[PDB]
Amino acid sequence: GPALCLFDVDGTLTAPRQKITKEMDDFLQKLRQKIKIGVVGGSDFEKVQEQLGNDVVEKYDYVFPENGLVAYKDGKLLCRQNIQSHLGEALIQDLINYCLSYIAKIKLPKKRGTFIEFRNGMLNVSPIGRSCSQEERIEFYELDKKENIRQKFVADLRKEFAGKGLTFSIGGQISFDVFPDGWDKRYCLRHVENDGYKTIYFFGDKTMPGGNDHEIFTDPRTMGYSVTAPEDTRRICELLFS
Amino acid sequence: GPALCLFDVDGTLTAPRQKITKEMDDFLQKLRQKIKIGVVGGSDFEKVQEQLGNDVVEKYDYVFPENGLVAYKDGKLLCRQNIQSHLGEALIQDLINYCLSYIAKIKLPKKRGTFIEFRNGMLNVSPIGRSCSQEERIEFYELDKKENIRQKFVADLRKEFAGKGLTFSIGGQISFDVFPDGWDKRYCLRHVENDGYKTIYFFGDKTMPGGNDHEIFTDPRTMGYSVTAPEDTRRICELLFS
Ligand SMILES: O=P([O-])(O)O[C@H]1O[C@H](COP(=O)(O)O)[C@@H](O)[C@H](O)[C@H]1O
Ligand SMILES: [Cl-]
Ligand SMILES: [Mg+2]
Ligand SMILES: [Mg+2]
Ligand SMILES: [Mg+2]
Ligand SMILES: [Mg+2]
Ligand code: NA
Repeated sequence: GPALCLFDVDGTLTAPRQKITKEMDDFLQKLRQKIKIGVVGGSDFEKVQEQLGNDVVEKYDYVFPENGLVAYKDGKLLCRQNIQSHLGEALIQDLINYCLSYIAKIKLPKKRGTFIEFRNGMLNVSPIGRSCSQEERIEFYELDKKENIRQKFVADLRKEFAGKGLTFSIGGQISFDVFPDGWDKRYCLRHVENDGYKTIYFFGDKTMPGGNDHEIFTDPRTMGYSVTAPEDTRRICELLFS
Repeated sequence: GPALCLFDVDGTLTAPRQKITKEMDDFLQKLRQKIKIGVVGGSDFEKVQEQLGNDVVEKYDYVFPENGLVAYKDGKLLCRQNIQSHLGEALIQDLINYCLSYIAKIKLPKKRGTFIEFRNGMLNVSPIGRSCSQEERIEFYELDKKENIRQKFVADLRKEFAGKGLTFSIGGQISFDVFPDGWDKRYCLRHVENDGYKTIYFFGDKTMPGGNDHEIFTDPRTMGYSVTAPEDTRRICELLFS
C-alpha cells in the first residue's frame, strides 16, 4: 500500500563523517514526489542539521534525531522525550547514586573525569572517565580485558535495576550505556506505525549484530535493506521505485 | 630596574562579562611602548581571546590563562604542569573517590552528569552535574542558598584532606574548585619572577579577602593596586607611568 522510506543518515545518505552531497539531496527530493521519505540517526538535531542541511525539517517528511527521541513530522515537532522524563527523577538518581558509589570502589591505575555522561537517550558510564587521554583509554581497555571491570559492574547493575525497564550494553573501550529497553533506532517506529503505511522500507549500513542499525533492520515492522555507501543507496532506490 | 604591569582581565581591563573597549585597548598599547604589559585570568585561553582579541598573544608580552597553568611569553607557550603531575595519582584518586561517594549521598531534586570535571589546574565538582540545563542550574543554586549544600561538602573535604596541600573554593552557582595550594592567580608569577624586573605591578577589581585577585594583590612579589572598573585602571596607570 502506501509506503515510507526510512534512512539511516551517516553511511547511508552520507559518506562517514561528511555532509550530504548536492546530488544525493536532489535524488531524495525527487524520490519524495514518488514516496514519503524520512531519516533516523542517533545524533542530536544540530548534527543532523550539519549532515543534511539546516532545512532538513522542510525537506524530509519525518526527521528522527536521537533515534527518534526527538521527532518531526511535516515541518513541526511531533514529539519530545528524554530519559529523565520517562524513568523519573527518583530512579534516575538511584542509578546515578549506585554508579558513583560503585566507581569509587574500583581500584584503577588512573581515574579522571566525567564518570557519568547524561545523554537524552542514555547514560554513558565510564569507570575511568571520558575525559581521559587516548593513551589512558588504551591502558584501561587492556586492564579491562584481564580483570573484566565493565562486565562485573554491568552484571551488578543488571541485578539491581533491570526490572525497571533498563538495558545495559558494554561497548567501546572505556564505557557502557544504560538506556530504557528499546531506545535504540527502533524507538522511531512508534511515530510512523500509526500513519497507515502498509510497508516501511528501511536502509542502513550497520545492519549486522552490534550495529546501530541492526535492531531496526531485524524488526518485523520494517522491510530492511542493508547498504554499503550512498551510491549503493541510490542504486537500490532506482531498482525499487523506478 | 625594568617593570611589568600584570592586569586582571574581567572587571579590570574589561567591564563585567564584556569585551574590552577599543579605547582601553588602544591605551594599553600606548603603555606597552614604555613598559612590558601582561594579563592574567582564571578563564580558558579561548575566553581570554573573546574578551581581548584573537591576537592577544601578540598584543601583550605575557598572557596567563587558567591563572597561569597555561602561559605565553612573547608569543610562545611556556613549560606546563598539570594537577595530575603535582598531586600524584593516589591523592587524585582518593579525592575523586571521596567526592564521588559523597555526591551519591546528597539528596537533591535532580542529578545529571559530569559531576567531576578534570581541568589543567583544578578539579571542578558539581553536586548536581555540570551537564545540567540552565533551568536545573538555577534550581540547584537557589536550593543551595537554603540548604547550604556546596558549603557543607567543602567543609567535610577541608577536614578529610587536611594537610594534603589542597585549597577549596566555592564559586559560581553549581560547583566548587579544588586546586593545589598556590595555584590561584599567584601561580603565574613563577614565570615573571627573577626575569629582570625590579617592580611587578598588579591591578585587580576583586582584591578583598575571598576574591580571585586577593593573594596576588597581597603576595610580596607584587605592587598591588585595587581598581573599581576599566576607567580606574586607566587613571592609576596614567598616574604611575605618565
Ligand atoms: O557557575 P559555575 O558553577 O559554572 O562556575 C564557574 O564560575 C566560577 C566563578 O564564577 P564567578 O566569578 O562569575 O562567580 C568558577 O569558580 C568555576 O570554576 C566555574 O566553573
Ligand atoms: Cl562525573
Ligand atoms: Mg550508518
Ligand atoms: Mg525487517
Ligand atoms: Mg576581575
Ligand atoms: Mg603585593
Ligand atoms: Na571553553
